Amino acid sequence: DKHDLSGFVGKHLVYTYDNGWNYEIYVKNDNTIDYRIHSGLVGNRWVKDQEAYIVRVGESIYKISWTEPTGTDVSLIVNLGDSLFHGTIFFPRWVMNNPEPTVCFQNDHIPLMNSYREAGPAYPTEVIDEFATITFVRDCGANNESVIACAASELPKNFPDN
Repeated sequence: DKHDLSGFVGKHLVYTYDNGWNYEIYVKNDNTIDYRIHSGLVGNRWVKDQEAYIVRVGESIYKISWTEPTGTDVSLIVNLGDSLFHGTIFFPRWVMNNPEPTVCFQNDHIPLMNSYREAGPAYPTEVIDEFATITFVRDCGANNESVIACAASELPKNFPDN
């Protein structure tokens, strides 16, 4: 059944892009995620309660897609059976130009982001398209507010320490 997000809702995942960029996702429910970026262009950025379109595309392969307040588009592939992760991120020109002003707990700064989104140049878009190694998987149940509750810099040095 393609409409059964059963095996994916509650998923907490750590994974490293072929470019070295390190990222972490928590699938909060059938339309919501939390995430926390640990390194790369926008390292330390993190985000609770991002509306996402979440679907099943294979027995155990799921897709998540969403749009940011910054103008960024994301579409991710998590293959749980084969342990394969694929991410495409379309960033606006100004994020590439100035990544450091997207770096924050976004929830405190959503009108700031909308501001940058209409000033710095939208275009041309940077497509960053990349495979990642899933470094950790876990299930944490639905609506769990405490999976992603601080910045990555606040975590043990270590993280994971499970």
